[PDB]
Amino acid sequence: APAPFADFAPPVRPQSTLRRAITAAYRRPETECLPPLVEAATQSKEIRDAAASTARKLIEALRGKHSGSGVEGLVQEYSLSSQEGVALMCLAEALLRIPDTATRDALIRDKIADGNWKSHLRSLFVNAATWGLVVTGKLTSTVNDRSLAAALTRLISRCGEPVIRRGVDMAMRMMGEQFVTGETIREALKRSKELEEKGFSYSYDMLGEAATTAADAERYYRDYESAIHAIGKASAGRGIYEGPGISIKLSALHPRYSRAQAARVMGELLPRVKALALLAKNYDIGLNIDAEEADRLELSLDLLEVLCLDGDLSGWNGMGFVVQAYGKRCPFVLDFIIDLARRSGRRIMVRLVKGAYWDAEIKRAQLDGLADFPVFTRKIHTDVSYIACAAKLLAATDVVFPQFATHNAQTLAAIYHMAGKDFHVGKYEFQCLHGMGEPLYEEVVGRGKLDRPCRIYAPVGTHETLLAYLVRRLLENGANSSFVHRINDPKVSIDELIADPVEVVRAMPVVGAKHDRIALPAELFGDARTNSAGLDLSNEETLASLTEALRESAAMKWTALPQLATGPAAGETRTVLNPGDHRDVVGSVTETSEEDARRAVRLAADAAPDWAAVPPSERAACLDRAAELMQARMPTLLGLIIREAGKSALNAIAEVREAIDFLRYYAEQTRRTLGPGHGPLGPIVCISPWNFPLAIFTGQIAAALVAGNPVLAKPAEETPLIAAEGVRILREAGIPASALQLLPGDGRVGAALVAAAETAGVMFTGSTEVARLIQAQLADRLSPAGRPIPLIAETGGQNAMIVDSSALAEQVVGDVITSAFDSAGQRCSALRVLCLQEDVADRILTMLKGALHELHIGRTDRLSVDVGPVITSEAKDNIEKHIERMRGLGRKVEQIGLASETGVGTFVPPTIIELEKLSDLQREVFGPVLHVIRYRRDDLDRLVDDVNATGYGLTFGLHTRLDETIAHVTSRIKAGNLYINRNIIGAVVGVQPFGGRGLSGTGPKAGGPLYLGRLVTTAPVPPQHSSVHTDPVLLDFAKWLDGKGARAEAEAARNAGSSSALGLDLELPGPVGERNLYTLHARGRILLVPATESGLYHQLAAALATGNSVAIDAASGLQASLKNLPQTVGLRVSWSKDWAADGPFAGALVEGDAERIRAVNKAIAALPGPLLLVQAASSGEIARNPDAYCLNWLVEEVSASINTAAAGGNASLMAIG
Ligand SMILES: Cc1cc2c(cc1C)N(C1SCCS1)c1c([nH]c(=O)[nH]c1=O)N2C[C@H](O)[C@H](O)[C@H](O)COP(=O)(O)OP(=O)(O)OC[C@H]1O[C@@H](n2cnc3c(N)ncnc32)[C@H](O)[C@@H]1O
Ligand SMILES: NC(=O)c1ccc[n+]([C@@H]2O[C@H](COP(=O)([O-])OP(=O)(O)OC[C@H]3O[C@@H](n4cnc5c(N)ncnc54)[C@H](O)[C@@H]3O)[C@@H](O)[C@H]2O)c1
Ligand SMILES: [Mg+2]
Repeated sequence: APAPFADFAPPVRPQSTLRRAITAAYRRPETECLPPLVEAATQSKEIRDAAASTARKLIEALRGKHSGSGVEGLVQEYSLSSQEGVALMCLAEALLRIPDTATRDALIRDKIADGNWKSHLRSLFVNAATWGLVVTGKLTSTVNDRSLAAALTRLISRCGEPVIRRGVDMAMRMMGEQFVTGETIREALKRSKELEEKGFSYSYDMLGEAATTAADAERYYRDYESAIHAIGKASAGRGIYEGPGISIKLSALHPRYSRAQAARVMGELLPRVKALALLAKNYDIGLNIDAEEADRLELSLDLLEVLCLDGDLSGWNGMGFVVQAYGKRCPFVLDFIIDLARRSGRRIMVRLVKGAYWDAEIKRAQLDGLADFPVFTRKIHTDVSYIACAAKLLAATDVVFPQFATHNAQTLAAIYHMAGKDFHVGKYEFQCLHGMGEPLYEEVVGRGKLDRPCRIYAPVGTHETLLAYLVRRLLENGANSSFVHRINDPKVSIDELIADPVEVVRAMPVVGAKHDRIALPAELFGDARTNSAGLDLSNEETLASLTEALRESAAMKWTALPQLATGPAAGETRTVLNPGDHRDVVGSVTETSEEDARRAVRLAADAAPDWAAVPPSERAACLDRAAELMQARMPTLLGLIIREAGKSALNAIAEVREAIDFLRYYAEQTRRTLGPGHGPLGPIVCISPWNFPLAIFTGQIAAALVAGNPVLAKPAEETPLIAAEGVRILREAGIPASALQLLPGDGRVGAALVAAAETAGVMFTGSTEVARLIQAQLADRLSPAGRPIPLIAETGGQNAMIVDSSALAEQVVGDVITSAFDSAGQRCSALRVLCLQEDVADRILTMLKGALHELHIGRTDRLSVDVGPVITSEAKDNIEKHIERMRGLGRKVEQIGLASETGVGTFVPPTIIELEKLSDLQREVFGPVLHVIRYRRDDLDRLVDDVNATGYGLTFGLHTRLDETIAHVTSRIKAGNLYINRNIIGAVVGVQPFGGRGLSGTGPKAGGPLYLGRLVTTAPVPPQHSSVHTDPVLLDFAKWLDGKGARAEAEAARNAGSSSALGLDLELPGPVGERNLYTLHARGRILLVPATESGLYHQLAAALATGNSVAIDAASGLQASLKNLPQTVGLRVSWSKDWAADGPFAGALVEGDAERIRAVNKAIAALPGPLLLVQAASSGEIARNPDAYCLNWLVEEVSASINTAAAGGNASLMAIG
């Protein structure tokens, strides 16, 4: 049995002094990075004046030959709107997908020009975001396909065949010549002859998406290999400086190119790069390694080092490497490379770029809660960094070959004068991108200009593959701070364009201050609360420190005991085993006797007044202190969660962050709301599941405590140790022992707590079937006030994702693999049913199966493990029985093969099952099992019906670029957490308030603003909780009441209409590149069980004011109280004799004395299907209390999280950059 964490994340090699200096700079504060860059970038006054003069001459030439774009002349010639221009280019793109030119021309003449375009040509507008950038210069994340369809019809009906022909020829000139150098390497080489004669050189990239499968990585390998042959044949001995070279993207060559998979990278990716480099060496051409995301930088250095020390590659100086000046590590990376060049004797070609992933890096750091960004946040800082790094490179031209890749004439001029008068080919060069640098560099290359060479980066590929690259270039070019956008902006003077960033930064008040409008990850929520902090598992210092803390955590004698108010109690003790290796004993749990569980509730009841008397702000202060303790203890908490619950390090980090966020969110919500009149319920039993053994455990308890209730905490039997540690932390934070008792044990302990006479409320997260048993036990109970015992029951899901033909396969596959198999599918939010539009199903399924087989399953104390075990042998057996049933029915089953080492634990391999119908599934299967169904586009609405028809309603995902499909699907789906163009396992506290409907939950949502109000006897008004909209059926009913003479009830009805928050529509603060929306809708059909006429009118007013329909108990005998209803109200009203036949309901309102309420509550608990949130009142309470029925629980919360960067970039962030 291997020692825990003994092999957690060893680095590829011992970190040299130079490597450690890189890692140290990873997230260095921006104010600390800039001063040394300003110093290194400083030049003499004479040089600065000379550089400004050169820059002005270049810009004057650039603006002096600036002709209008072809698209702009087309828009002008035919008086096209922007949407017409975009629609025309989409049409042209489709028409160019027809190979036979005469067949295309006949389709244009005979069919398209005659208006009938929808008939003959997957949406025509799938790529309209790209063409929108071309036409408008602005990126819209989704496509308004109805606006585009209208615009296309309008323009064809107005201008006919001529505009179509012009659009086709315009698109042809762009896709085949402007953005790409050629569709094949041979075509690109043909097109390169013209500028090579004018003094340019080339570097070709067979660019595309990163590999998601082995097969795709192999395809990119053979594409690169064939291109090296073609380039080397064409080079014909010109060498690495005067002749062409290739650029490669390491992520194209292996599907798991990451620090977490460093061993596979060195074992599998490195030999492939070596083989390509050997071929480049034989032809004597350049081979440049492109730079990608910040978390791949240092990993790529390990490949660079091995390759440069490999004697088989000696004699060749063509190996090249990109470094990104927007990165805080850039000068230290250059120090490392220059030293490696010296050690190896290889003159490394160093391509200095500013950086292509800026908006993505901002979003990633925010999502991950990291200390700071790995890139600068002011564009001028990147410019200073670039010039400072150029100075370092120009001092080392004997050992490296600097390649200054930029389109900025000011940057260029500064380096041109920095480099001085001595020049020879091979000393350094400039570089640019095909189709955007030639205007500038035709003023540079050649003895009649500056006589400095330029290498053109030449993308090669079909139009299909060119889209992702094209979006980035156009988004970049239209960016607020972009040199290209500013040189085209007539309100920007040449004086502004030639301003020296070094001197501008030097004179700022705080040199290197972060951008004012970009929040550090800790500050995402501003004054409301401090964001939890994560850990960077790409940082070697973090990994080394975490390795030690994790090992230390495994040496601790973790215990869980019954912690009663009076002290620990004795009980039956057993060991807690690691689910991934039962030989690894994690701790010991002493479980609670049923006698002591009953005793604990009595102790809580006796302690309830004292805890209630602690002022809410001081209760909140306890939660904030517990959050601080959990943050500081995160590494140790990670280690415990990893071994006790079978979680990977990434999942444990997220788990502890979520616990911290719950604590701080409920503390702040308390400070915003709770006062003396919001009395506690009393002892609350918190029963929690194994699968989020710290986060959900902490969230329920924290909310109950801060609302003023003493808590009986009953953790899942599988995961008591982290629970006991959470209670220990809460007690250390100031929660009295009498206010928080821990009762380890199985469901019998949970049941003993639920049944205890003094139990005043139950918070349950777990399976629907156990929730139903708790509901039944509570159905014969009332509070001392004669009201139902509140139950929050958050239960299972059958979560779907719908994918149409507009979605990007690689994005879908990544989000599907994550959503379905993260934590071995043991998230309530996990993706269970993937729904693929028929036309793209085969391609996505092939990619999905390929990506499945790249997952590493094993004991989770290794960074390289993606998917851990399932929690128990019983869970394993349940899951495997489901798989074998499906397989026995003839369904296609794909499974990863497991390693022999999994035999010591309980593992289920990630599994894909192809279903015929959604009805093949009957219940949640809580494991790593993805089901796949296919649908025809016209059946989308029926498919949404089928998804809703399971009765669940927890998480739901949609991948589409099309606004009509977003509006359709999101309006018809009935689930609590929606996710657009991203994974569906997001539950960020206060950002995606989490919780569903139907079989998935009662609500209110955890991590949302209605939660605390369920835990007090009188609910406060939550922050931002109001709506100016009034339900119109409510209004009709209030008028009907006035017509019947029920004047008091009509007034109460109008008041409910105003008090209702139905229609609340908020955007919640969160990370950039995401829109997080929170809305209040009707719940559905509410069961009304009235006793009196006035009671019925009040119940109906409450239900209608919150948008609901109703089924009224026919046994009430009150049918004559609703004569002559307006049709609008009658449509919402049904009469029910057999309640179980007329459901499912979404809540209930009951009127009666205590024995009537108890009887009705028992009948309601017996109804099939969802647990119903029941509110009850006496006739007298209805007369006395306008809030007898609380409208908070008659609406349904919906969270929607939209990935607005999904089209390829963040438009709003580029507009402030
Ligand atoms: C010419 C070339 C370029 C590249 C490659 C090869 C060649 C030959 N390869 C390639 S491999 C696949 C992609 S291309 C390559 C690239 N990129 C990459 O990462 N890896 C790679 O391998 N590029 C793209 C460059 O990094 C860069 O985006 C552009 O050249 C634009 O910069 P500029 O001309 O200096 O304009 P500029 O003066 O307007 O500056 C724009 C830049 O400033 C930065 N910026 C903008 N806003 C900022 C803010 N608020 N805070 C801080 N910084 C900000 C950001 O980097 C932005 O791109
Ligand atoms: N909606 C959400 O937010 C959410 C979140 C996480 C998990 N879940 C659901 O939780 C389930 C998996 O977690 P689990 O396996 O621990 O759930 P579970 O129902 O098996 O047990 C949950 C808790 O109930 C207790 N329990 C069992 N029987 C009981 C009884 N008769 N009376 C009182 N308590 C009893 C258990 O000891 C445990 O503490 C899944 O269905 C998952 O979807 C829902
Ligand atoms: Mg269970």
